[PDB]
Amino acid sequence: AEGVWSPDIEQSFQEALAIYPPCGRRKIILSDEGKMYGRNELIARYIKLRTGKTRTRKQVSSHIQVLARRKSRD
Amino acid sequence: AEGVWSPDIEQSFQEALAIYPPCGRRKIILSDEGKMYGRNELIARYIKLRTGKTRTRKQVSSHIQVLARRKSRD
Amino acid sequence: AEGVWSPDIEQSFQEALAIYPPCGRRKIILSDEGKMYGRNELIARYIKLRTGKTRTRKQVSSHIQVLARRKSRD
DNA sequence: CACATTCCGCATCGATCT
DNA sequence: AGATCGATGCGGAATGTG
DNA sequence: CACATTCCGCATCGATCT
DNA sequence: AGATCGATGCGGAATGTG
DNA sequence: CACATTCCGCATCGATCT
DNA sequence: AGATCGATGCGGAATGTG
Repeated sequence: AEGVWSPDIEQSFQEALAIYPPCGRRKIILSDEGKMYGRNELIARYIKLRTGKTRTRKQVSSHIQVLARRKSRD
Repeated sequence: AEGVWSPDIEQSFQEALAIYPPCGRRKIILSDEGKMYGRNELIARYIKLRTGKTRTRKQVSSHIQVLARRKSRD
Repeated sequence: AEGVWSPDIEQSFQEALAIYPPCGRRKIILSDEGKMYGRNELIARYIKLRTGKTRTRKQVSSHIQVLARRKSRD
């Protein structure tokens, strides 16, 4: 009941969320050359480049799904 | 003569401005699938995801045009 | 031995670094219309839109190459 | 519940084939 | 060499599970 | 003036047509 | 089924307007 | 060393040419 | 008018250089 898992990462995550395609969007353009990334895969790499923590694109696949279940409570 | 319309939104707006294609640019790639957005439409959605306020892509079409008329004063 | 060259710019630069394609990436899509930009060229324009300083895409070509030589020390 | 972990269309992408 | 078709890999939905 | 609101090329995109 | 042509929708310029 | 400055494939892009 | 081929211009590697 304390410091296992972060709330500065939550701000970083939310920065990313906002940066990219806010309430969507662009789908999956890994269609150019020989390494291009997906939406969640970016946000992940953003958080590793803004804290250091490794938080994966499936740790993200999860969280998000979380946050829409919250905006189902009305 | 006080709190009608914001200057934290001005910073958010300017963040967006800088994020996207600084002094331009990329035009209008809503050309992929079945919902992709235009430059100003992004920045708008950025500000709603960073304050909460609804500020539209025409509220932006306006402001900007403002800010180049200022950089006409020399 | 003081204020020649900046460490707030270093944070701005690192913001950009993180924004765009974190540890890469997207190559060089200046392939749309009649003015679209390269990775470093963006980050540069980000820093001029976030401080004011002109720092060029070759001032960047340099720095970076710096920062991987550091992550060669192990 | 806050989580991780199978699913499900997709959409490319390297190898047979008129 | 150009269409054809199994890789493989993503995001997001649907599920485990502690 | 700081604003909102028509314009203007564009550039896709769903429906007739050799 | 593939070119052809009105939708529709954006950003940015040119205008209202309080 | 922290720097700027040639290189090197690339990959578009405006002008000759079946 | 569509392929063909020198522009030109980027990022990143390899070098100057103070």
